[PDB]
Amino acid sequence: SQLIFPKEFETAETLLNSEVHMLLEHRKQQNESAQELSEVFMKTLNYTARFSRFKNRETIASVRSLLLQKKLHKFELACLANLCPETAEESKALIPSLEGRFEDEELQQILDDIQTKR
Amino acid sequence: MFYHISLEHEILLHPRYFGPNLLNTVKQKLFTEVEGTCTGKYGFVIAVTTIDNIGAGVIQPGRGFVLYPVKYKAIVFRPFKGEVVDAVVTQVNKVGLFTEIGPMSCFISRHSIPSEMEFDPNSNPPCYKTMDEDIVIQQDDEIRLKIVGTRVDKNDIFAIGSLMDDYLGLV
Amino acid sequence: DQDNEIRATDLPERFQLRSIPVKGAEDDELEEEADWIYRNAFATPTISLQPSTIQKIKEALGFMRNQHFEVPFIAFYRKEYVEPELHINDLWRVWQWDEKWTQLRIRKENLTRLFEKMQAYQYEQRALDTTDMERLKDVQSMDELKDVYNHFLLYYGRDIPKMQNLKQASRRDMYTICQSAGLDGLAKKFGLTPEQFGENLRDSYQRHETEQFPAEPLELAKDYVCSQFPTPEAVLEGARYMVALQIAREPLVRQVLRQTFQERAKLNITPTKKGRKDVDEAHYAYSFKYLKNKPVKELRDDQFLKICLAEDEGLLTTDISIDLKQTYFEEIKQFYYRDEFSHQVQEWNRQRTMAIERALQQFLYVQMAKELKNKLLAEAKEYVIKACSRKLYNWLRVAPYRGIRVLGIAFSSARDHPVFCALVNGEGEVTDFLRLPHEEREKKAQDIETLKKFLLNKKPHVVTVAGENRDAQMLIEDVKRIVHEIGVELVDNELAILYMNSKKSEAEFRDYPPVLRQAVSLARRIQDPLIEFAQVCSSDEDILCLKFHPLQEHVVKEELLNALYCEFINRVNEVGVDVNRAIAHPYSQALIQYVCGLGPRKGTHLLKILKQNNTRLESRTQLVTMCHMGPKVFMNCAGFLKIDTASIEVLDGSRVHPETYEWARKMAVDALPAGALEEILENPERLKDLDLDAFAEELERQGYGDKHITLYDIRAELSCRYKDLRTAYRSPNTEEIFNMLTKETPETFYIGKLIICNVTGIAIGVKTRLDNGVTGFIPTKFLPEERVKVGMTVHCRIMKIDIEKFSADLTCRTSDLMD
Repeated sequence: SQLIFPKEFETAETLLNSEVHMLLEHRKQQNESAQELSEVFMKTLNYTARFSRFKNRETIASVRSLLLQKKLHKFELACLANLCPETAEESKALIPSLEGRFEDEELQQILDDIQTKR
Repeated sequence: MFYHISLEHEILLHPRYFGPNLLNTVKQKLFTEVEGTCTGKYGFVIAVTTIDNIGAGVIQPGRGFVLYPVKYKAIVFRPFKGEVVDAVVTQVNKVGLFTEIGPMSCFISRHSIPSEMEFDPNSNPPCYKTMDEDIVIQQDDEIRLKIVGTRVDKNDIFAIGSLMDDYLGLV
Repeated sequence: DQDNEIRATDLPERFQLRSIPVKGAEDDELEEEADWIYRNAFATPTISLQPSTIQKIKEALGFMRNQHFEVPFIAFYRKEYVEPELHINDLWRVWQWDEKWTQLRIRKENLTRLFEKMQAYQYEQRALDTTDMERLKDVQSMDELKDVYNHFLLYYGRDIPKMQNLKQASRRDMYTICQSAGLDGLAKKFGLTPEQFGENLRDSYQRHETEQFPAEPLELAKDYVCSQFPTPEAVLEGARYMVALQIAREPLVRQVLRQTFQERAKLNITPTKKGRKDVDEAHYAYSFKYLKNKPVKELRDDQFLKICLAEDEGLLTTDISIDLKQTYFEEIKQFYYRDEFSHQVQEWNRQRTMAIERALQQFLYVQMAKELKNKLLAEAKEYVIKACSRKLYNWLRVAPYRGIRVLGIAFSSARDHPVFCALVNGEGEVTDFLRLPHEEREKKAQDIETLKKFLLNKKPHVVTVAGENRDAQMLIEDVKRIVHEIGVELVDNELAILYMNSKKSEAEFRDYPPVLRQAVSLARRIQDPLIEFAQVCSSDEDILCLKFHPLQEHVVKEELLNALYCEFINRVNEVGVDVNRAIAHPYSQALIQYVCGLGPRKGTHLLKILKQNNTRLESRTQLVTMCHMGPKVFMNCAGFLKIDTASIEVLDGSRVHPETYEWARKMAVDALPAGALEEILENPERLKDLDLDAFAEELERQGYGDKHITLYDIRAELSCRYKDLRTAYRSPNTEEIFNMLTKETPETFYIGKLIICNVTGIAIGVKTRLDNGVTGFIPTKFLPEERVKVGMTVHCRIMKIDIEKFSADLTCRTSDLMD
């Protein structure tokens, strides 16, 4: 959460719950073109098809691009962009590790940006 | 949460597959016997995105098997405690809620869910509800919750959640 | 503990373990039930192949809710108020829908309180007219109560400080974003409101006319662009999204499309790649592995349970849609359309016709198909539970055979383990037992001989053989001619196997070996079927471990417990239970929990209080005072609660309620009380002395009710006290005999079935045995020792079968591998 609890995940880039969805269905179309998949893969594919707010390679790529410009924690880069808060205060209430870091006007601006990409 | 990490595994390949498609057999066995396994140090693994390289394969002395060390970039789901996640509740009980954060099974106690919520049995989606039915948590509701306890059982991971905070309700 | 409270209070026991507490009604609600219940049950046709009664449901709910009569006490002793139409099972159906009606009001009462607190918030400041209160009052189904609730949550769901007068955890739909950007007006300035489109649909013509706005959509779109929404095409998308969603959560729109899915909805199935291989002829998914344009009304009894069962494992992917594969969108796009050929009308009709289709494709087609799937599945789950109830009905609708001493032959496969048998008393307890351990064929003649020597000592009135293999078919003759030197019956052992593994029997029979404990129950089953089932199937795991259907694991378990426990409570009260027998014999202790009024608690309590007295039931009045049990529960229990009269009112051993004892004496006084105790007991001396009609208008005057066919009972009760109406014990036809031994059924005696087989010996054509043990004759027309050998297993399809000869003819020919 606020501190990273284990020691290995830091040098491991985090994926959005829509980028996961697009590359998992890429694995799907890879599979039926040529064994059958696990319950964990299919159940995760369903779960990330529920909460997939972006549907186009350009849109996910753009959201990645903006969040790379905005200089924030790599854990928080996806924990907002696949959660999509509306108010800055809800982003602060859900994330105890982003309070005291950012000013609220540009917060609402970039939240409007990620909502604009949808 | 949904990480894209690099981790390593070892393939004990049997001498039947020492033909032209040896490396393909190494890849196929990696995809087979790691995908879906829940290593509690590294959470669940969803799908192996790619393989960096297949190492040098040492013949095990006296056993015939070749132990190929493979390193691979794979999707991983990890439940760090004290996290807000997008559950999908599936089974309601007197003790609380049993929900499914994806691959993962999670449990929420009756005193880790708010006191104004009380168990209403006998409704055909038996659900916890307020006194005047403000919002109801029946089967298949996208509740958000704070996972606060995480237990590893070497088969799956069972997380323990709570709704004692702001913004922890149905969506 | 509550186990004291159930024992303490004077309600019927199952009224108290009902999840909703039972409460009385006020004759208006009790009318609001019986017209709803007669609508939602008993009249609406199922979507699968499976008037004056409202007064009877009105009456029945009077006994249950107000006067607290349980279903046994209503279906036998108040038949005038319910019969002809309401059978004993329909009284069980009505009591289950009172449970569903109560949940509907309990949720509506909680939902009226929620809307009025919103009007308490809104009038303190869209329009919550009384129509929003009206449809909430006019809710008839729980499905409609969800359309209203979702409709209310769409608009006024974003109103939290109604509770202020732990925040909300805001929504995830894009609607909240667009309405934050104030695109409501551009949604409003579409040519109609969602509600008036709903009036178009249910009337199927343009009753409300679209209010065209004299502008271009794009030039109106410039007013609403923002930082949140640049690009005035994106405020077209942001507007058509609201129009679709406001159409979606509009109940008048959602109801009418629901009733289209009831009638015109098609089931198309395709298999997965994993289902293109695992599906074969033996798999249950053969009959529907591919389907196109199957209307859901063309579904048959449990077809849809299996389809969603195959979809659950991953074999099939299916969809339910209204259009064929003249679409229904084409039907209803006219209802939101201006025929005026002006250009600005055309883009407004363009935007209108592409907002209405997003409502269909994105919102309604998803939610209505899922809802229809759950409703079809709930039909198919109900058919199985009805089928699992008809089978328990048949196993209990068999009369005890003609105190009966019965010996029961039980065998397993007879190699390294012997055949056992156990004798039983005339009242159910064990008497003696024996072993029958069947060259050494000549030693079987020694075992045949000792059967007569034992039955000459104690005399069975019938011997019963546990059909466990096909080996039973000849064992029948063995003991049959032992007798030729008293009958023989082939009695199945499916609960006897359970009786073995039951820990309850091991308390009864510790030293007795397994097949001996099985051998007890068949002599107990033929002694009386009901008494054994109540004993062995006295726990949840026990009763479900029997097999009533293949699919019975896939229906709602606790529902299946109720529809099986109601069949016990049906039969036990019809039969009646003799109490003072059950204090002595523990084998009959499990019967009394199925009497109305009693149950798991008062049943154990009544027998224990008698053990405090260590006395015998002589009269039903002994129960009310000397067993101090309340007159409300006494009015349920005593009408079915036998007392042996040869142990004192003789009417205590009859199907005559204690309260109607006096009218029973006037049936005997006018046969000319204490002198009349035995008068019609000893003969039904003449049945025409009793003027049954003339008593009825006298019963209209005093007694205060139409007791017309109550008299017809008491007249027939004096004739024969507890005449058992169970069908007399027949012997199995060869169909049952074929099905008992082979452990499989005419849906697995499929003619065309590729089966495993075993050739064991040839004595003309090739003769083979199945693993079931039947004889499989390979026809000479399909026949050579070299072509088919001896000792092996070969894939074989059946062209001809029977049930009496155990012939299971094979082919071995690869030209039979199609059709």
